[PDB]
Amino acid sequence: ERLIQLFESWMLKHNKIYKNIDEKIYRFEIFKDNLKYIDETNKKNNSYWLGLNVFADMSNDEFKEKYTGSIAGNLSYDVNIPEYVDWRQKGAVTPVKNQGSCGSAWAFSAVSTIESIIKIRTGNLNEYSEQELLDCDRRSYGCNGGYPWSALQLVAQYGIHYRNTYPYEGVQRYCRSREKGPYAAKTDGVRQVQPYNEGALLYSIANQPVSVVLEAAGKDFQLYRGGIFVGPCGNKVDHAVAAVGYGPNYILIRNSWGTGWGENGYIRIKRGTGNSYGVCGLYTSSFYPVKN
Repeated sequence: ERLIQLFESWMLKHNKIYKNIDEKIYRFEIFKDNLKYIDETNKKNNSYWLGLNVFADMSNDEFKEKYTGSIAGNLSYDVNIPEYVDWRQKGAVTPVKNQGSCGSAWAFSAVSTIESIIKIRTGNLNEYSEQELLDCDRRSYGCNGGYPWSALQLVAQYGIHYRNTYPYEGVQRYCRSREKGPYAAKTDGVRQVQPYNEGALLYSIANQPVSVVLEAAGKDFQLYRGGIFVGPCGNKVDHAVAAVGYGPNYILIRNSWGTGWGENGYIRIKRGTGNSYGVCGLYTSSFYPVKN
């Protein structure tokens, strides 16, 4: 019927083009079915809405397993902050990156905080290598998940290279670190936010983008167009992101699904539900870089 004129202009909009002629038909049947969900959910009147982003393309299971499950995996050991924080305005957030079908988000999450903290310490905003952390961190399982701390603690001890030195390939390989000469930057340590504490997390955002984790495999998450996300997500976190800010109702989240998802790649997640886990279990495991 109708919808074909839309689907066409939607592929068109997201530089999607398909393998067979038969996928374009599967993709459509999916598209149309995600459209129904979208449209039937944006009648519930909540603080956020779904929309046809880069994942209307995809059934939820498809989506589930190519874009979530970046963590893990599965050691040792007077709050008064701004009303709002958006680190992007202070010039310390690089443009959104697309992680692709790779569960690299643990690496992405880590770099988007390292990239930040050096500008928060050096004045100077660069883009470093996810691919490196990907290839080289031996504690992580590569494109099938990893550990933000592991990454952050690799840069603290070893360091990291510029994006265009060790560029992203969306596929794990050899550790070509030693082949790219001197590290581009190196951080001085890692800290952890007191988990299941919001004010703790808020506070640590106040100073520097924190690397947090959440349950990203909900259907409402994949089709998230905009608004303040309030659920329903659970708690079985499975995706690593960087909280580059907040405001009195939300925590501002930067994501790795490119600028075609969410609010241009961001998602403001509802905050202060007295839920200790934080919405989507956001408070369960949060870390930030240190630099002097």
